[PDB]
Amino acid sequence: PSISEIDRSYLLSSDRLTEVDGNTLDVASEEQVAALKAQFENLKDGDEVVIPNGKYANLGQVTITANDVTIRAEQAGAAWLTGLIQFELKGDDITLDGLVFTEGGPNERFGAVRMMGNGNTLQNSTFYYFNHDYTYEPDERRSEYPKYLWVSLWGKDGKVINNRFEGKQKRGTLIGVQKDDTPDNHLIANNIFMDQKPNQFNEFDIKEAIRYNGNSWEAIRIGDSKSSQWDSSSKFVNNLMIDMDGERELISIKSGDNTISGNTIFQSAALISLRHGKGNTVENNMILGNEKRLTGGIRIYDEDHVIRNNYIANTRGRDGVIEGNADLRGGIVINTGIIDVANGEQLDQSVKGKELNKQWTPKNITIENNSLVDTEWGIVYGNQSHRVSLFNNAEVEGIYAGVDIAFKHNVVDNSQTPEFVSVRATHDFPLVGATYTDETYVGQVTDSELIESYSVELPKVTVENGLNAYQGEGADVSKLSVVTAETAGPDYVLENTTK
Repeated sequence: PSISEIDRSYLLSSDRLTEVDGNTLDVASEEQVAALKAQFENLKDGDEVVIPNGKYANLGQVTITANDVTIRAEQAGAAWLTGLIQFELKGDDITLDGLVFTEGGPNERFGAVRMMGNGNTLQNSTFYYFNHDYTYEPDERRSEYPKYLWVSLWGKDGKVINNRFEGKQKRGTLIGVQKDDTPDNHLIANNIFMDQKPNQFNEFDIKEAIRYNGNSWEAIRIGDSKSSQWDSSSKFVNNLMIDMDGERELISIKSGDNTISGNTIFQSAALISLRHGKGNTVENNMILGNEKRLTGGIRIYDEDHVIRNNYIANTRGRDGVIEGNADLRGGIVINTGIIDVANGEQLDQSVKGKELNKQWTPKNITIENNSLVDTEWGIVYGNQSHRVSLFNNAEVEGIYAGVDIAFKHNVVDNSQTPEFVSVRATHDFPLVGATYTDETYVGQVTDSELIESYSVELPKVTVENGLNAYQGEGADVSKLSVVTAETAGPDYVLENTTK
């Protein structure tokens, strides 16, 4: 298909995929489940457990202390682990391969797979609507629903590769990186993520609790506010994401030196979010909104990031549905923050109101060689108000615009619908120290007098592999390719699943 014609059937198609029919699998008896669990916890270093085709309910807490072990399905996709389970991987160099988690839920809130050792790997595995069997009630303190993860990484050199993460529809990030003060060097690559979405269980009906119950539905969170001033050096690369609509943050980066690159993000009403931490790079992504409401590209806080050679097309919408969370959408959004970074101010846990979980005004951001095509809101200069916290609805006083934002060789092409806003500048929050080199903006530009110069004539346009290529400007199409099931996700698809 051409870009506009892409659909999930196309993205999910590959001749390499085997079909596994769950209705051919026998249900293991309680004695068989117990015997399998003993195999797991009795492993010697270097051994392997091959799980016979079948469905194994309620394995519960499975602690692997052995090093250099593999737990794999006899046939990939044909060992279905249902009811409550958590693999707590404590040894090093443990690989889980070919497993299915469905019709059940995590035995503990940090996931079905707690990757605690070093060199741990989760590969060729499928989660299918693993939202069940755990208590899920608004708490007494503030009617907050519990956050459950599917996978967490707590060690070093983790790999989460060639999996399928489908249908996360209760609160909590899908993959969480729980890090310390040194780099982690995790690789989250070549996975398929589909159909994460919130408010399937009326959670938003408790109106007073919506700003926090509507948060923590990310596909991945890399770090956290406390650890955000350290490098993770992790990679979220070459993934395929389809209808990932959890919350304003699709990928929430909360640490430094990360790479969020080469992903295809299709019809996902959620943004790449540089939320805390410095020096992250977002490059060569294909963000295909396909005219879906509240799609968008990248939102930016904090310092030293590089946003380069992304292709962001057919995105729609500006204002998220939940107020008070600075949920301002577009192709590339330069957020306001609450600190005077132009005068060297930092977030600092010691300073009341400017703690590490607050909003670090962006500074020293390079935004270069991006192509934004038919984006209803293209490059958006922020004007958000910020509240004290997700729990305290008072408005913060003292709001600051991005500083030292360098724009070079971007193309924002709204030639098709020039009433769309290619660049949303605003006198309410003028960027400080912004620079413009060979920018091309076609379509509406608000408060345009704030921008030193730009061209309104497109360079020669050609189409290469269905992408628009702009002569000498914008995203180099030779660095771009659509990720499909040809390389992403496991080597099988499942039949006779149940949500």
